[PDB]
Amino acid sequence: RLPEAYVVFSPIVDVLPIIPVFFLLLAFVWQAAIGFR
Amino acid sequence: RGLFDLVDDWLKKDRFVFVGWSGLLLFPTAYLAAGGWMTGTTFVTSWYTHGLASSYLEGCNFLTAAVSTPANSVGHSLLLLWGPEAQGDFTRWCQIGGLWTFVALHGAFGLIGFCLRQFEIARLVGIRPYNAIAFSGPIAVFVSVFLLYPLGQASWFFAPSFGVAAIFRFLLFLQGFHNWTLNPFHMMGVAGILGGALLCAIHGATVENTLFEDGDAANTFRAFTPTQSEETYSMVTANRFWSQIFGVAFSNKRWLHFFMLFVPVTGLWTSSIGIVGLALNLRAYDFVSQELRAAEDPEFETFYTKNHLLDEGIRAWMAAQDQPHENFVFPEEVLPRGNAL
Amino acid sequence: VSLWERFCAWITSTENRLYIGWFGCLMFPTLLTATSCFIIAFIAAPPVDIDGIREPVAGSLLYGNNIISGAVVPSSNAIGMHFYPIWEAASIDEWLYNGGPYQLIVLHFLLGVSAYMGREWELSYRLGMRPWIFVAFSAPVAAASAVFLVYPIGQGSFSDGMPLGISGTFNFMLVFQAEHNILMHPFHMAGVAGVFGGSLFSAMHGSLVTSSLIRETTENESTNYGYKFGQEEETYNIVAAHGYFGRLIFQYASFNNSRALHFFLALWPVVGIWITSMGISTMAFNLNGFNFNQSVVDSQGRVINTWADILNRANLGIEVMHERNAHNFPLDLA
Amino acid sequence: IAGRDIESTGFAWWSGNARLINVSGKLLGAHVAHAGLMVFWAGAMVLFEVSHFVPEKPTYEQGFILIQHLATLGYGIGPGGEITSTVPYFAVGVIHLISSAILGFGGIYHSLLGPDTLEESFPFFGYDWRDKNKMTTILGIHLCLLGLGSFLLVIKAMYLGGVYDTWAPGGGDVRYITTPTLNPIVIFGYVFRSPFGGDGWVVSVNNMEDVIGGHIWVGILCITGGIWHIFTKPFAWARRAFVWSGEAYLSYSLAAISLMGFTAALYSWYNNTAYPSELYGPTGPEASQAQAFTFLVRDQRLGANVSSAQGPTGLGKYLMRSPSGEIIFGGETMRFWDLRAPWVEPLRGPNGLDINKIKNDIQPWQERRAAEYMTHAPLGSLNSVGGVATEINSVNYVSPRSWLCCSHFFLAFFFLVGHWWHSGRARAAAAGFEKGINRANEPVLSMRPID
Amino acid sequence: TEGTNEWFGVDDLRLLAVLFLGHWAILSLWLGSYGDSNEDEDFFGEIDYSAR
Amino acid sequence: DLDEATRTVVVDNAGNTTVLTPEQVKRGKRLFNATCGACHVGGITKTNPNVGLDPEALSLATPRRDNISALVDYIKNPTTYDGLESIAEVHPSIKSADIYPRMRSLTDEDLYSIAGHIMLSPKIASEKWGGGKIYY
Amino acid sequence: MLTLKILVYTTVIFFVSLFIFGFLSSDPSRNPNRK
Ligand code: CLA
Ligand code: CLA
Ligand code: CLA
Ligand SMILES: CCCCCCCCCCCCCCCC(=O)OC[C@H](COP(=O)(O)OC[C@@H](O)CO)OC(=O)CCCCCCCCCCCCCCC
Ligand SMILES: CC1=C(/C=C/C(C)=C/C=C/C(C)=C/C=C/C=C(C)/C=C/C=C(C)/C=C/C2=C(C)CCCC2(C)C)C(C)(C)CCC1
Ligand SMILES: CC1=C(/C=C/C(C)=C/C=C/C(C)=C/C=C/C=C(C)/C=C/C=C(C)/C=C/C2=C(C)CCCC2(C)C)C(C)(C)CCC1
Ligand code: OEX
Ligand SMILES: [Fe+2]
Repeated sequence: RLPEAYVVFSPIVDVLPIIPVFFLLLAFVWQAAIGFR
Repeated sequence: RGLFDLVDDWLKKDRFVFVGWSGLLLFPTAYLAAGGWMTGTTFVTSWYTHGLASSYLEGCNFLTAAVSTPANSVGHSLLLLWGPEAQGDFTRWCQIGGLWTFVALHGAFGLIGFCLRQFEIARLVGIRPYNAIAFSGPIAVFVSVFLLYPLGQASWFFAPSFGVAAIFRFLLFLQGFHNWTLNPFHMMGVAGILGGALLCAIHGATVENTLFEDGDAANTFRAFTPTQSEETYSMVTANRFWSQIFGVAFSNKRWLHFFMLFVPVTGLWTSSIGIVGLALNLRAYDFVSQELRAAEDPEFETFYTKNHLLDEGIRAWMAAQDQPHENFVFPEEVLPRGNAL
Repeated sequence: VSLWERFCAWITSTENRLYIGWFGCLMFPTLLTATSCFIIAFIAAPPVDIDGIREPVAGSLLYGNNIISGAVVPSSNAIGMHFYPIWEAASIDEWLYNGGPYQLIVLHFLLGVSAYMGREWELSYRLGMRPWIFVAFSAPVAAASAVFLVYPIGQGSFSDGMPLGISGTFNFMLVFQAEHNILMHPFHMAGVAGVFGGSLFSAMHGSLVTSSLIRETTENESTNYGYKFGQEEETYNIVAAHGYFGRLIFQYASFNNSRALHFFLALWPVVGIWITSMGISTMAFNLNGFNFNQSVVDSQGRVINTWADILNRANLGIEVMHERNAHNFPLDLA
Repeated sequence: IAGRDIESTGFAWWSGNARLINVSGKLLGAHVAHAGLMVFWAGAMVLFEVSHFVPEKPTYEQGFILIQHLATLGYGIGPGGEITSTVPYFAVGVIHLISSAILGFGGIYHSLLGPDTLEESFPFFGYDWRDKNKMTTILGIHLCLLGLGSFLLVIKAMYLGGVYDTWAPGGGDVRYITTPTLNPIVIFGYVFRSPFGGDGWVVSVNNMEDVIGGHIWVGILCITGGIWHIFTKPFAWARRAFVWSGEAYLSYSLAAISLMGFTAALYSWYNNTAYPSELYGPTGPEASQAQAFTFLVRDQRLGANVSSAQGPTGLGKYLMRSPSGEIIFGGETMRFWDLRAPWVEPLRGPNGLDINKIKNDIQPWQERRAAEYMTHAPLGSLNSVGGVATEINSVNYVSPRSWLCCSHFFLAFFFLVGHWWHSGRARAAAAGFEKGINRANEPVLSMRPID
Repeated sequence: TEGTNEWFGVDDLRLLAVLFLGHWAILSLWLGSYGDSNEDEDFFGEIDYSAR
Repeated sequence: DLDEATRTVVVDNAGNTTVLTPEQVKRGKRLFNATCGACHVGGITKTNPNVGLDPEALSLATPRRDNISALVDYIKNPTTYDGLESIAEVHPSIKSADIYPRMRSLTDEDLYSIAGHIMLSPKIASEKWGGGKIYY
Repeated sequence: MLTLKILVYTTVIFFVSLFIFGFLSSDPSRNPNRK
């Protein structure tokens, strides 16, 4: 796994590759809040 | 005025969902076919009929869940809840496979009630009834598969179960045992389904590419008010396009849109005629001139005789687990294997 | 004035009977050679070693076939992926034995269909049309290149390519089922929804136009003669067919816009066949469909069967019987 | 709000980034933000691939795709494909993660506070799409970087540590490329081969001297052609053939990126040199030959003459002869007779598989390799169970080759569709009829009779 | 000899003279109109309508 | 329904029977699929189909291999089927565990549970274990 | 067989050269808009 000074953050790193999908959904959420205009 | 007129005026009232006279046959029977399927794929097992698992309680996902056909010992019983098999008990009715006939029968009276819905709305709006006649296509596939196919066979057991992978075995059961792809009625049905998908992909892409300029915006979806009398695409241009690309082309919008009705629906009627001929086991199994020759000449091989050896594998390997009622105990040494497989 | 300008003016003329164009410079020589070799190889062609085991499979009409069983046989397992033209064959008899004309037809087909597609673009440019009919034709070009080109690449041989016939098609579909489990793969699922949906919205749109036609004929003559060609009046009450489907399901599920309606007819099949043709492509490289065999167990651990286990026993029957002599080792790696 | 609704532009919300064609600051901030996402994924994926690393299983059984690119560079890899350290993989995934927070800030600065057009304030960076001197300069600046980026592979493979050669004598190990191949008859020998079987157009580079010697010529071309397009201007024939607009340049790239998309998806299926089988698992062709070699060893121990062992079809059960004359393995594996692998090439000769060397010299590391590559063949499923399509659910393996050859191949068709959409519109936006046919002037009506 | 790594499948020397005389025989046709034109005349369009 | 009579497996060459605790049958499956199951999936052997993990085939080996103590014996020292010579150089083992990186971290209880899985699986599935594709 | 082979490379790069020098022949300007 990660080096010993970094084994603490092993849950947070598991979420990290998902985060680029969340930018695709952030566009539509932003288009909803702007009212699609 | 009378009592019939008040009821006639109430059902045909403009409301959220149009009820009409036909809604008394549709809305009770369609609600119970759909709810009988959602219940049967969630809770009711197939452990006693088929010897499978076909529920969400039993770990199956959306794909491997089904409402399954009853046992072969039931025969063609209607399996009424009050009947001689179930005798009023709900729990023993579900284990015999009573929900499957509950779905199929109340579903068959949903498709009756939905096609009557299309005659009733067309008479009130005042249009020609071609939706109700094109919907007769899908009626001829439900009836001649979910109803007329197990009636000609041994029981309801040989019918398609209402589940995603349970249709998929019915596709594989019909090749090994019936040679369904060789049947010219499927061949005229594939020509209508792939032909019907062809026509909407062309008519979709030719209308959308001969549009007129009706606005300054780059979006062309905005430039159409529904009540306008000017046509929205150049028919003369689209004819001139396909007359030079493909060589021949429609010059008639009335003939075009009728031809988009004829091609998908006829593929459901011609394929429905053949599956009635497989209830009687009148299959197009072999070309005897190919079979008499391959017997006398042990060198003559076609692709066609290659498909029979693929069907011996379907007829032998799955039929042990397919039909647990018949108790096929095959030895290892009768099952046709190939070399080193 | 020049000879080239008087040739470019003719080859890009829309005043020809059939538009030739610059893609027709390599559409017409390709597809006429794929045609003229197909008619000869379907009618009169000797048997072909397909399995590479020197067991020649007859596929033509003169060797005792019909329309259904006759087929242009794919090339040998001995050749495999190698390019095998006529001049690299040392005789035509050695060419026709080893599956010659399958590569001549297919390679001149995929060039001619990818040029027929660009030709649909070109005439749309010279006629003033918006251009994208050729994007809708990308969906059968994706599917033709999937079973003739991409699937022989990832499996490493043209012998696994699709036989040019009718019974050869069903030899292709069943063997593809046992080795790849296409029915459980979600891209065949997304294109069965593409053509069941496609034939739905075809017959659903074609009925609502034909339902709402305007009176322009008598009851003696044909319905179709109420459309004069090139007229500017609309030939059906579109408000009528909107109020019908607005009551048949409910109000808000109906397209009042005929442009957005005629776009959804082009979206649904074409997206369904793009996705499907990238199902054969990802299953050309042995990334198969789902496999739920022995997935449901009791607490004791005994395997409880599902419908996928019954589907598996149909796949095991085709797997142990396809190419019944070509195998020598326990696993069909090819 | 002006510029950000359909009343001002004419584009709907779903085709909303098409509003960025004729603004330059918003467009620059968009390209540097998506570049911030490409970096950010690769940093965050490698940290995800490090935290799930186990030294017990091999590198390909654990289902990784990015820490096997760095092992081809040679970081943390030992002899024979054994990853040792996994502290340098942590270091790379942080630099490609911190840097995306800077490229992230450029995407949020240049697209939310930057000027809409750079041509007003910044005359070096400002441009126009119709200009042809500036666009070849933008092409020229960004080609000299692709020249320099190709020499970083060459500097690293000759000076800074070396790269992983799987053909390295004595076993696969990090090897300095001492003498790369600089012969244009050999290097451009690949680029003009047949793409079919046996030749295998650019996939078939089979040693690291042609790889590292080849990336030299790429750096030579991309710098001279980078300087060529900075100085010059497009010729007479090049100005007549193209469309000089904004979307037309985008549909030029989408055609070429699809070429690179298919080719990287076909490297990963066949090539075992840039993609070592010790790291990515055995190829499609390699696992077909490892089966026939394993049962060759198995029945040779039973005292069976494997050369004269007549097969059931009449061919060779074990050794047969290829259609060019070479001694190969028999079965359905006769199609993959071009399989050149570092564990079978010890048994080659001029003729092929040397029968004297099979009868006498089979080394037990080859038996440990062919049995490893039989059981980890690239045959999988989407729920990640291995084996054939009818295998039961016990193993958890899909080869990383089958993920790369089915996803970059998946994209490379849709980017070919992007060449078709974006060039159909750009050629018709240049001509004026992308909005539809004019009702007053229809071009078909002013033509000949139809026939 | 199929799987030889030879440029464009040019096995014999005679096939080159076929390739060179194919591209050039149409190139010389093309230069009869689009050749011998001014290589120094520009435009600020997206598309040029200069001459024949 | 994992009764302790069903979890009771034979432990020595004489024939004593001990029971497997429920963590042994669970780690016994995870370790077997991760380590051994690449070739010994479901009891068959991919690279040598003659020598399987059948309870018939384990019994006919020249040292009897049905026991837990006999299977962990095989893992630390794999002889052939007739037991004359060693094939530790090609089968993964503990003795030859420098070449195989997969077996450098295995304790005594870990091999005790893997051999527990090989022995307790024919008692769960009687004919599926090592029956080939006929009994899938 | 090396006489047929000569005939094919004539026919291929005849039509390929008509394709290549077709779009170099000021092909964007051949539209119904202007010229
Ligand atoms: C790759 C993804 C991507 C990117 C980089 C952009 C970028 C952009 N889009 Mg866009 N868009 C996208 C996808 C994307 N789009 C998709 C998928 C759709 C379809 C729904 C749209 C639809 C769309 C429309 C309809 C419009 C744009 C517009 C714009 C531009 C200006 C936005 C603006 O000023 O409003 C202000 C923006 C906001 C208030 C959003 C705030 C959200 C913040 C920035 C998120 C930051 C989170 C991040 C983790 C923080 C990091 C900080 C750093 C310090 C670490 C901008 C360049 C507009 C345009 O054309 O401008 C002229 C416009 O009209 N987009
Ligand atoms: C390709 C990316 C790109 C481009 C073309 C621009 C272009 C521009 N930026 Mg911008 N910017 C970018 C990325 C980019 N930026 C990023 C990533 C950030 C976040 C750090 C910023 C943050 C930023 C701010 C905060 C400001 C600008 C400003 C400007 C404008 C003037 C810059 C200047 O003074 O030039 C001359 C500048 C220099 C000569 C300094 C260069 C120093 C760098 C470190 C050299 C780069 C090293 C090397 C080439 C990169 C290698 C890494 C590579 C492999 C990725 C100009 C239009 C300014 C502006 O518009 O004014 C309002 C401004 O205030 N930018
Ligand atoms: C990212 C890569 C890239 C891109 C997009 C471009 C883009 C462009 N280049 Mg460029 N170029 C690049 C890299 C790139 N270049 C590199 C790395 C080099 C160095 C080798 C060159 C060398 C170069 C030259 C020498 C020329 C261009 C030209 C062009 C323009 C388009 C012509 C074209 O594509 O015809 C595609 C055509 C072919 C693939 C085949 C052409 C066959 C030639 C014409 C036969 C004549 C022989 C000739 C002397 C070359 C000998 C090689 C061989 C063919 C015999 C366009 C602006 C042309 C231009 O307008 O100059 C400004 C031009 O004349 N480029
Ligand atoms: C290299 C490419 C050059 C183009 C290749 C040419 C091939 C084109 C095929 C010609 C279609 C001829 C059928 C006549 C049909 C005929 O003449 O119809 C003529 C009809 C014109 O209708 P109008 O609008 O003129 O009719 C108005 C009223 O008068 C209705 O009666 O055009 C169509 O509707 C055809 C569209 C569907 C086209 C159907 C094609 C089905 C494919 C062919 C199936 C047979 C293949 C069998 C092979 C064994
Ligand atoms: C059977 C029966 C019955 C009953 C009936 C009923 C009443 C039922 C109902 C039922 C129902 C009626 C059901 C329902 C169900 C539902 C469900 C369960 C759904 C689900 C859903 C889902 C899961 C989906 C998903 C999604 C979402 C959410 C969003 C996105 C998209 C998607 C599609 C993915 C009775 C009593 C008569 C008796 C006899 C028998
Ligand atoms: C690294 C490396 C290497 C190298 C590489 C190289 C050296 C490359 C080259 C590359 C190249 C050398 C490429 C080329 C390409 C080309 C192309 C692809 C082209 C295209 C073209 C076009 C696209 C055109 C078009 C057109 C036409 C046809 C007509 C008119 C119009 C136009 C102009 C548009 C090697 C192999 C050693 C190995 C591995 C490593
Ligand atoms: O060639 Mn036609 O089928 Ca594709 O898997 Mn392997 O290879 Mn053969 O066996 Mn199964
Ligand atoms: Fe329509």
